[PDB]
Amino acid sequence: LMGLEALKSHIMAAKAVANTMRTSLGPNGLDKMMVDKDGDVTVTNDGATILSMMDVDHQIAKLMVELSKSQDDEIGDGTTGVVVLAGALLEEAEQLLDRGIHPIRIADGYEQAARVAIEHLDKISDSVLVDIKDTEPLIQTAKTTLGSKVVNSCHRQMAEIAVNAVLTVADMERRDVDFELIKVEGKVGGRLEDTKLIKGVIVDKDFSHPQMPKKVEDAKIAILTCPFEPPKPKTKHKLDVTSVEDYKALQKYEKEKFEEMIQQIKETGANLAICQWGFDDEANHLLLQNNLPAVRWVGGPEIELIAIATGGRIVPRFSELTAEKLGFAGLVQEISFGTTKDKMLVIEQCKNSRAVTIFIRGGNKMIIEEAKRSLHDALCVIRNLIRDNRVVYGGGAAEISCALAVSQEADKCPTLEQYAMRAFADALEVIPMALSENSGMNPIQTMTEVRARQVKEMNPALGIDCLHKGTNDMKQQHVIETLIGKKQQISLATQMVRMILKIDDI
Amino acid sequence: TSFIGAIAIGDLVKSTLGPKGMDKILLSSGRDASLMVTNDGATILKNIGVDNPAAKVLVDMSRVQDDEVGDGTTSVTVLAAELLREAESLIAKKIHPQTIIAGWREATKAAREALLSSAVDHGSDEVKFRQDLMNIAGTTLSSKLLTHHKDHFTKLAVEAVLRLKGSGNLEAIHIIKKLGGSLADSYLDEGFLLDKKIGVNQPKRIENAKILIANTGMDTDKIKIFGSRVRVDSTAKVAEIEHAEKEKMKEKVERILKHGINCFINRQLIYNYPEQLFGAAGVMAIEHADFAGVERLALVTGGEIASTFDHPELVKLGSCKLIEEVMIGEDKLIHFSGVALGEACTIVLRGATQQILDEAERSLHDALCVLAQTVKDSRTVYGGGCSEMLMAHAVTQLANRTPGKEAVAMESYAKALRMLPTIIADNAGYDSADLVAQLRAAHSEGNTTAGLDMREGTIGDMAILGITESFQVKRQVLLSAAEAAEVILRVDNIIKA
Amino acid sequence: TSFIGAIAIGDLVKSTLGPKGMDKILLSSGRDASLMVTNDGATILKNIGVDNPAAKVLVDMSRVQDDEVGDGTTSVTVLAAELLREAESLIAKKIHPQTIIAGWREATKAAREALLSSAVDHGSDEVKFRQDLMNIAGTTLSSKLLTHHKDHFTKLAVEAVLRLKGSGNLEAIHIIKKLGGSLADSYLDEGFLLDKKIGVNQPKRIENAKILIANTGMDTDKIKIFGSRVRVDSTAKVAEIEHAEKEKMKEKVERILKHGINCFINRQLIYNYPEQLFGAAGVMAIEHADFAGVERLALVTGGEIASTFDHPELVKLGSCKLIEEVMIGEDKLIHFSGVALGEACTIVLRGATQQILDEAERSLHDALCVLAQTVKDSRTVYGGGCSEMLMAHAVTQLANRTPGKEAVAMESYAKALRMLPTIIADNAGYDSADLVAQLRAAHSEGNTTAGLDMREGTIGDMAILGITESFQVKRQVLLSAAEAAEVILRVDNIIKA
Amino acid sequence: DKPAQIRFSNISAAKAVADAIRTSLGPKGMDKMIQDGKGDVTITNDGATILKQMQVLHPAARMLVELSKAQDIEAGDGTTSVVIIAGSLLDSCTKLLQKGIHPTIISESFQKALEKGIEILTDMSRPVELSDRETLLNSATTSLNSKVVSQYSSLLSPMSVNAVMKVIDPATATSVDLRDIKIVKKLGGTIDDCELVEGLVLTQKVSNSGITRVEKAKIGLIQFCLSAPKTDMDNQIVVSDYAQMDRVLREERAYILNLVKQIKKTGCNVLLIQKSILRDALSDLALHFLNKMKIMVIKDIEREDIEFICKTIGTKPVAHIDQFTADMLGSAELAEEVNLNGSGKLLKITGCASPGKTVTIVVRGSNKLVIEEAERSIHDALCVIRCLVKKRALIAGGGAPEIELALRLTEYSRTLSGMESYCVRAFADAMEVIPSTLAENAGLNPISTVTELRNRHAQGEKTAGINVRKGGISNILEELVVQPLLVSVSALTLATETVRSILKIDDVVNT
Repeated sequence: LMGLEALKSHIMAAKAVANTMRTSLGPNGLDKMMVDKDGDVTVTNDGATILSMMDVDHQIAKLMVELSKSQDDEIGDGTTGVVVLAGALLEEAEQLLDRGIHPIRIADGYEQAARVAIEHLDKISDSVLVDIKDTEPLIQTAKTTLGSKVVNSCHRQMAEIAVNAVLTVADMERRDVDFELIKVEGKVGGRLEDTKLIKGVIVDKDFSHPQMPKKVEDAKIAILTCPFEPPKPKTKHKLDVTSVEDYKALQKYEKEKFEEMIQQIKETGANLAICQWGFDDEANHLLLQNNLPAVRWVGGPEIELIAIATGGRIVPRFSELTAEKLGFAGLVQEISFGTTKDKMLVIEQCKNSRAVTIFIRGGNKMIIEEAKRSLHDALCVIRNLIRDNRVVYGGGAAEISCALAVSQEADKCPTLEQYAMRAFADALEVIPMALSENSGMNPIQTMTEVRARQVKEMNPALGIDCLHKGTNDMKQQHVIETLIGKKQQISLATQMVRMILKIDDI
Repeated sequence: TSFIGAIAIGDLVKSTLGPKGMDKILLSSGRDASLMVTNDGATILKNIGVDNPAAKVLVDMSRVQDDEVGDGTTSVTVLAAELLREAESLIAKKIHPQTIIAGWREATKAAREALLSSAVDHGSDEVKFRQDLMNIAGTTLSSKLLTHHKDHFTKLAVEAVLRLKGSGNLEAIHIIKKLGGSLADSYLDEGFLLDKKIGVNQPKRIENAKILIANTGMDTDKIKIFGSRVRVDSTAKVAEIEHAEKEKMKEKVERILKHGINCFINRQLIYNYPEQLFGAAGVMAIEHADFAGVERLALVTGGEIASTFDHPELVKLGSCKLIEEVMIGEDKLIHFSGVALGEACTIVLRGATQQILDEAERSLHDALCVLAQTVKDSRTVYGGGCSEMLMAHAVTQLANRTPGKEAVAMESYAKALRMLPTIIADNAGYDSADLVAQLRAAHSEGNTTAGLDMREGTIGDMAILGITESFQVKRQVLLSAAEAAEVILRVDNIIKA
Repeated sequence: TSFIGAIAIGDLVKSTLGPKGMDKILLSSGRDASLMVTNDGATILKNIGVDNPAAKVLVDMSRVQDDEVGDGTTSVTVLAAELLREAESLIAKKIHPQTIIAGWREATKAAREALLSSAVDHGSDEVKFRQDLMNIAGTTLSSKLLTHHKDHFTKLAVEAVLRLKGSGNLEAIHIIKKLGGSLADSYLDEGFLLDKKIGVNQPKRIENAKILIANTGMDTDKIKIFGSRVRVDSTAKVAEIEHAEKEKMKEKVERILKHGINCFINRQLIYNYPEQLFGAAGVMAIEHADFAGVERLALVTGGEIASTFDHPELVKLGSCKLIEEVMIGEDKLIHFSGVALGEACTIVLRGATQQILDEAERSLHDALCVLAQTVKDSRTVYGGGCSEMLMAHAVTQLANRTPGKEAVAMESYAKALRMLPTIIADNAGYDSADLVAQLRAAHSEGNTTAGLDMREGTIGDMAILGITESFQVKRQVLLSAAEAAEVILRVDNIIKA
Repeated sequence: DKPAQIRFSNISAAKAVADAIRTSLGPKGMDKMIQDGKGDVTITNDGATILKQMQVLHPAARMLVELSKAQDIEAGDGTTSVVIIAGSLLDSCTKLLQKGIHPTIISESFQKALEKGIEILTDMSRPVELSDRETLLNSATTSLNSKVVSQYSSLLSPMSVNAVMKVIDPATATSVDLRDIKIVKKLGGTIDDCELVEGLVLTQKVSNSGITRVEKAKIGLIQFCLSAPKTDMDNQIVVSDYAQMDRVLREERAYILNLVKQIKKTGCNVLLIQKSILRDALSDLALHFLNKMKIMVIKDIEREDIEFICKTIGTKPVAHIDQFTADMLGSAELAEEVNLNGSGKLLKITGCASPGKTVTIVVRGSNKLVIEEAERSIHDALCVIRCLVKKRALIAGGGAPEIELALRLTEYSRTLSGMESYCVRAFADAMEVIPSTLAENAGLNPISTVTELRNRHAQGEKTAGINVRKGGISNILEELVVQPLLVSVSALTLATETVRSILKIDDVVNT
């Protein structure tokens, strides 16, 4: 209820989170199955996705899962690593409290342990060569890091597209980028290893009459949301009018106004036109003969999103349509949907760097889910690469070396923060122990063998063979993690543990 | 969590496995008067109420790739369940799950390689194709009770599928659900058949069958922009409801006549007063149609598919040369004589029972499928227990060479795969252990073709008996069971909303 | 499941296998006594509390094997326990007990044949045979608790056996015990040695003694004198034997001198006056000795029974090459140098505690035994799990080869054999499952000498390491455990009264 | 474990149903009170009237109800013998699974036993040839004198013979259609007046002004609209007067003559009235106009009569007016309304052309229960004669088939090999419950009676059975009780089919 026993209960809740995240980290981690009240079932290795809907059992677990969720953009792969590391911190913290140490003192011991961890971690590994220009060792990094987990087979294309997309947007903000401009559009219906780079926005493409060949000749786009195309309130209808002569006259007036805005469209030069609504198919064929791409069933929000993207301002009304205000789009292209039945619109200008998204195919719901998870992990890890290019030599090697350094520096502390240093060192030791326990290897045996290999051989890059390949040098496998990702991992874990410790009651 | 559900679903499917299995009865909740007896485990898996999330995800992972190939369900589900039970024993013996995953991946690679090596090609010879197709039909049509009717299905399906000789027509094959005469004989349509009446109001031998292919049929009426003069203005004139019906009929029928087509096909039953309207107007509307009929018309006579028909050019002038009707069963059934067989076909069974026809059509669907890919393919493997036990022997052989701890997992995989012919024998009542052990001896000492003859419960040299199973279905069931067992195994804990 | 206690009473023994074993405690029954620990299961089963009659039968088989083999009674019990575990598992699988017996007997036949055909005869060599004797004796004695001075004892034993030159003799070694001191204080010496104190009265400076056994001393007031015979009377025959016995004092010298004397050996107390008379005669008689070793006296010295000198001339003389008595630190121990049989040696271990002493003499008996049946019949097999894996591989090959229900039974027997090095590795703390999988793979690819390095957990070709075990003990353990598990299994229910 | 347990439970439920029904067997019979939700009583000696109204929970009970229904629709009598065979076979199955032999072998062995039993029953039966009237009447009297409907089946048996002779020449072995020979009632009357009606009996007409009889009647099959539709309300405007609804009223008065002129060019004589939910309306104000120029309306036709008239007189089914052409018209010889021996307005059609010679029997009687008992008597008479004509060679009853079949099936199990041998032996030695049930319901020691029957079938006459009307085992009387051989064939085949299905059933599952 109160005091140290209440904190022990908090520790038990944290262990409840940690022991279930224990089997999930690493490429060989055991996936969980996520079920909602609707009954939908999906399997996933991503700790972030597991925690996205992991419901509360006791409150502090909800607090800590919210804390972990709040760093998804920067933490990248290893958020489940963050959770298990913090759980190990709390598990050894329970031993420290059994030894009688007040919680705030193990908390500030952990923060100085994180400080010395950061100091050693800045010195733990070398820097990769230049990012923006050569990109080939970065291709190697993206292969050996991302395509190893759950994708059917690692191959160059997804990584190359991701790195190209980031490098188109990486250098302006003093070697930085914001993911507000890069997004994923998952659309099942094509071959799994077929995906295209998109320096623009994807929209569902309809021709009001498909009689004319698939083609595109974009020089500028008419971004219209006005009754230029006869509007409909999204209702099924089949019209009738007082007389066929009246219908003929209505068709004539339709084509006269279409021609006068042709003059409006051709005076600005927007050879492509788009609108939410569309007329009937035969008149739309006649419309396409007039060299304007009549479209229908265009996504509602997508229209103004692409309008703002293309530098134009959307046109809701006839009286608001001006020649200068239309969007100066660079190019439009017919991306094949994998299947030969249809194609999508992409609106993109190569000159302007903004809005470089990814357009992906898929065969199944959970498979495209893991595909977008993997590409988002690629995106965040390459943000960590571009922010600064020095690696951490991950896969347990960073954890084991950092724990060795913290244990070495432990005895240099004159106060019981020394015991806190030992606790933090053991918690870091747990991560290679976890990577072995979930894998098919005895945890402590191989973990301490890696420890000794680093003690006797002067290279901290030697870690645990999570991929079960013969070589044990983490450089030889070239499987790697960013230093910045590890910086955020350790800092988030220590902030999480200290926030849990500072809480005491209810 | 522990795999109680994943083995419970397998156990409840086990007794249905293969021919001479055990039946299941499925009944509706609430103690209402409705139940049915079924042997096909796929039917149980379709009708099962999966209260266990592990069982739900297992049956879902099966369904995406089990009903496609056909008849694999009763094998893939049982093999996956036995794998999960053996792996539960392994994890009880403190074997880590990822070790088991790696061991099973390598073991499945070895088993698939052994299956490919043992698979025998049968292309380039017509008589070998004939015998193989009858054998595979008999093994896939292993569901009907009447053995002469079993042979009827075998011959009919084989002759329907072989007449292709080319790329698949499974998209165009159909099995008409119309009730006929004796429940022991089968038939095939020389031109695909409909349940539509012919002769009383429409011509008998329709030369120049136009065959407009429509989807948006008339439930009651349609519309065209003409300036209607409706007489039923409001509640004050409800007695004038009929006034607009004639206009709504004519303003479409007249323009379709100018299009040049009386052969209006659509799914929707054009009613009796519209039957008067269409018959007098000189249009022969066919009130039942489907995607399958349109695509068969396309494949057989170079046609195409249409949709949302309002414009005449949006549908094809499906110039079928002539159409007749035939006298099979207790109906006057139109029979499209123009679309001859060889490019596509439709099978029809005689028999006055829907529920028997249900299992019939299920078995012919799975057959027609496996027949289609095995004609598209060229290889088959000795069926029964021969193929699976051969793969189990290969897994055992390569398992002994494996140094790692996954050797135990490989042996567990071999035992679980060996359990499948054990279940085949157990459902047939024979001494399962004796049969499987003597089979292990019979094709472990070489003699790779030796199999278990379930027809008498003895060792059988499968080379001459002819009981064979197509290579594609065996490879698909092997890979699907492997991947489903991996998916079920690799999850250790579950949480729910 | 009725015989689970038979499994359990061997289960409490599997925690002691391997030189890298793991001790338990014998808790003394009731109060007024103290606990003591024990590594080897021989003392565990000896005076164990038994609750199950089948377990009692297993214990009796263990004692019988220990009696007729000596070392290795742990392996037979643990192997029988594993066999019975797998037997109950097979009975759960609805495999009948008698099929298990038949398959097990066939598997043991094949395994024994393969073991015999695979064991290596060190054969006709001298220096290589010397090294082989040295290391096999050292490793066989390493199976006991002793680790330091195994080599010295083994070298002394093989020296004695080479004095035998093939004539195996458990009684060639004279086995004296002496409490106190350290294990490093243990001494061997050639000849037959007595641990008494004789000094000068019967001199330690004598040659070619006439060794006899005589069970009557001067304290026995024995009646057989030249005077009157034995009588029970007090009228005139009260104590005439006291006057007669004065003739014995001189007769004990003169009768043997008339037969022919250079010295004499007597095993009983002698009165003083005959003590100096023998001192003046040149006779070396011992006050007391281990009377169980009278056969040893007869063998090493060539002596014969004198019938307590009731018939003085019905015996023949013994012989030696010197008589001596030596101060070994604290005991002024007698030294019959080089008695008629040169192979005579006397071993003493200065044990501070009697339990190390008793286990040491048990190990010495085991050593002389194994040296006998590996010198006259030189045969040995690679230990450390190599032999068990090899015979398990042979039995698995038989199981794959053999038809019938016996295949599963003997495969389970093979895996039960595999459990024995699995238990050894588990007691060693290594990754037992992975280690035995690696060894199984090594034998499957083919390495008849591959086994487990017990000093540091890993597989290794056991020929280079020199680790091994004697063939006879391993073969007898296998056969005895098989027949014990058989006799336990052949019973379904126990009837009590 | 679970499969054996669930099969045991299924067997127990089936055996509970069968043994609750066992007492009510055969002509002697003994009833129960039905355990129902109303608390009434039953004195029904038969067995069918329990299953047909049995509150069934277990699926075994439902499947036994389907068994009884199938047996009744196939041949009628024997509806309790089938379920008691099923129960005895399930008891034998309980024994066999107690010894642990597998269900699939049980199914195969029972199929073999069925085949051999059908052979045996076909063998020993009397190969009576059914080709002429004397044989038909002999079979009819042997079938009727053995039941309790003998008193009134006498007068109707020759007429049923005439009907079945109309259906087909008995040289054609194809079964006659039970449903084709429909049974109808004309209200009240005597007993002897129940007479054959070639053609069909039709429902009562309305007689405003239509003719009562017509030679060479031109029967039309009408299902289409009658009036300007009173589609939704009686008045569409203010209800002060029917100012505009007068238009649709006079449009009724005009469309009635329009349709009558559309009819007269074809000549439809009669009018089968479909219900007002299909029709727009029906009333005297228009039916009189249809009647007066020769369209007689007949009330409340039903689908079975529509199918029957289509099958008989060739009038195609109709749903609209435009198909008034001759396809919907039939040309009979004569159509009359006859009211002899008590007035009755049921119309009759006579001498019309027909591919199948459908024939009906009108039933009369002073009381409704007498009429319905005559109907059920003629129904079971047609059932037995049809199952005889389609299979010939009737068999003596009274457990004699069960004794003879059990004896030769036991010796067949003797000569048979394999696991199936003891299964067939158990099938045979448990199937004998029917004669045991007759002995129990006859008062004799059941076991001694079964032994005596088995001994008499051995080394002697094979037709000897337990006599229910004189008493005890008898051989001298050949006409103990006789049933068509199809009765026993259907009993054995359906019983074994359901038993082997039950064996095939495992692990019952709720959806």
